Amino acid sequence: HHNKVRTCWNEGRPALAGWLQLPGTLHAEALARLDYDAVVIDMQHSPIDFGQVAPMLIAIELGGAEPFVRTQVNDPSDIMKLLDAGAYGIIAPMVNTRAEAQTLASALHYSPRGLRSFGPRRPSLRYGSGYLAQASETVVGLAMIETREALANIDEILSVDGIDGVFIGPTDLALDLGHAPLVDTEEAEVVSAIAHVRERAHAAGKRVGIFCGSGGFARVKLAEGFDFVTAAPDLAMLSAAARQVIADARAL
Amino acid sequence: HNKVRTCWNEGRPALAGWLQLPGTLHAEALARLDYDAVVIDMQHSPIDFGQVAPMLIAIELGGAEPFVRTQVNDPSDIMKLLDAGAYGIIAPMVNTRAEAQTLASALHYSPRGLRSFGPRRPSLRYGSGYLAQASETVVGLAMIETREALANIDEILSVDGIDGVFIGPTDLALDLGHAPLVDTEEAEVVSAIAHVRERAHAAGKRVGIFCGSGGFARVKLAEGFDFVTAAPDLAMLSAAARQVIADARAL
Ligand SMILES: [Br-]
Ligand SMILES: [K+]
Ligand SMILES: [K+]
Ligand SMILES: [K+]
Ligand SMILES: [Mn+2]
Ligand SMILES: [Mn+2]
Ligand SMILES: [Mn+2]
Repeated sequence: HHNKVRTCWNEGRPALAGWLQLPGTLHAEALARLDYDAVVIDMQHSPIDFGQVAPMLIAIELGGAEPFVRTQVNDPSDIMKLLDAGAYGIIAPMVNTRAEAQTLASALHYSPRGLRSFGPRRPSLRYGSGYLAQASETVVGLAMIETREALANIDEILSVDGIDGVFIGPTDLALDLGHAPLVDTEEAEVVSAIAHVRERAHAAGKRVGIFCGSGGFARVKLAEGFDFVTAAPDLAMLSAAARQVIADARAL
Repeated sequence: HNKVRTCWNEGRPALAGWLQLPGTLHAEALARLDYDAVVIDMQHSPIDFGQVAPMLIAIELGGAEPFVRTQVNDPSDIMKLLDAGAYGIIAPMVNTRAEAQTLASALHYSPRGLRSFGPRRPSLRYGSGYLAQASETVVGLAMIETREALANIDEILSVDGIDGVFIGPTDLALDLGHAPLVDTEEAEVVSAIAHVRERAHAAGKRVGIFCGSGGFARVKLAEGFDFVTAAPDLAMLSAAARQVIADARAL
């Protein structure tokens, strides 16, 4: 009866999360059983719809990691249905202003703190009778920062009480800032932008996460003091594994 | 043409992928790599018929030959998969001549076999001239994974209508009384594997093998295996994730 990422935080440690773009329950469970604190299901840059995400949330919870979802859009009703289906973390794209951050916050809390609609099918089963007492704590919410405008409005975004923090998408930020969308970009303007966001978030007493294409990049970000680090998409890890298997098999 | 049969016709073996995770995106992604075929496992996986059908499309688009390892050597199940554009069949637990003939039956139209005619997806690939070339378009391998199959290898290899045999080394090791470890070094198992290969080659038939690693597969290819699989998606993904976590946590 605790959110595994909040459990990390409450002991002053970061969380490490997986990242799924392939639908299905078997790899979800299997990866959740690894040394991940959470597994994010990507519903934006994937073919995963609601019908496919629902059983995946169950698998992840059984494997023993906190089920997260990066949604397709910052839409309150979408987020509500996922929370009611047992998503216990939400990463919302394209949060560029304070109003949009407030929109995210509105979906995560019941009245009076937000406007979340009441019908917690799966959380009521996990947390039982004492759910509603602690409902806000059970969920982690992060606003994605991935545009020049978000960067400009970082302080007003972090002013919003009902979100835990922000989540950096480095590749989308590189592309928005006029650069190539490299995996794990180290383009200097982007490195500076990210460093800045991390500072402002910590200064405001908020959490800061970041998407990572690799183990090596995650290690750096963890060393830099990021609170929530994802590494690495299941599809990318599998393709690179298969390429290496083939190279080894066809070698002289 | 069937890409695996093309390999064989040009004197070279085939390397194949191996899928136990349902879905089309990784099926297409892995098919675009330097695999000649990708096998969809329908036995030791949650992949049902509804899930396999779009995956065969995805593999074909990516440009490998879609193969299936069926749940069972059942003719009507195989016929429905061929009709859905499985162009390779690996049937488990083929232990006798009789069972190998049952496999053959499913792969060829009368008078050579008793395949029912209704080739939804192959007729789209091959057009109106499909029937005259249908047998060629499909590859059929009988699995050798028991002591019984080992004993009856020559009688199994005698059957017209199958291209050869596919060794299931973990099941074979288990049935021989050893641990079901992939890419095993256990001497009795290694010897049985070499024996089946020798018998198949002497009978002018093809031999495949399931591999857990590229390093093992390189050896199998060097030994003359016609059809080498390496390595299951779930196994590879799991090892990749474990290494990423170790690298991130500086373990
Ligand atoms: Br394996
Ligand atoms: K659906
Ligand atoms: K875990
Ligand atoms: K290919
Ligand atoms: Mn984006
Ligand atoms: Mn087997
Ligand atoms: Mn078996």
